Amino acid sequence: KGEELFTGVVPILVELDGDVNGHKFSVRGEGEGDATNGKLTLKFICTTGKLPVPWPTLVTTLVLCFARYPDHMKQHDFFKSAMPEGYVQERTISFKDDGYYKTRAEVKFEGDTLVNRIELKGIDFKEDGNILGHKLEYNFNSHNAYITADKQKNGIKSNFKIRHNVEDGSVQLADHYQQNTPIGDGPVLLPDNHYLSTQNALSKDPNEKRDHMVLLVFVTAAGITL
Repeated sequence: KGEELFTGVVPILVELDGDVNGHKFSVRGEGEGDATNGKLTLKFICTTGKLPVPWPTLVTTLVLCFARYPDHMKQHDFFKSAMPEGYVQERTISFKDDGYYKTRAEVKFEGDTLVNRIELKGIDFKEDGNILGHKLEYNFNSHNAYITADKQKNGIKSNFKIRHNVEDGSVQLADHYQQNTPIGDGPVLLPDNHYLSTQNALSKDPNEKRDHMVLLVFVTAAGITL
């Protein structure tokens, strides 16, 4: 019955408290999600000043319950099925030849707003690497994220690799491990193997003075026939 909460446009709040090689920061984002179209429209603000990492490295951390699942795949939508109680999403992001992110987030309804509250910790980054050295382009490539059921924990797992464009023409790989577990006790939908096709577009607000990122996302599920 959780899917009924996403038939219209839903406001979103995202809050992230981060710590990368000791550099603390906070990010606040607001916008709306349209699950029927698989669309996200958000604006994120660094409320502590300058962001110590490039904005593209936070995109995957900064609400898969807004993915557009086809009609023949509705029975495989774990993320909506756990709502409104929500789910915990935990990740390890390992940047090739550099440090790693450890994240824990809670995604659930607070009132009528879908809220994603995240804690991030970054360890073992190189000072002149592509991340702390701010050598990544302000863009994003389209990707596919593969979903697998975790029936022993009543949740799901996801694994994928993000390709970050580097300003010198090279590519910075970021390997992603993900696990999700429901917060409540109600029944959830445990899916067969499938993937989420995701596209992102990064831009800036010409009137915004704070360090920020304007983000439009399109997420669609695929990989199951019938």
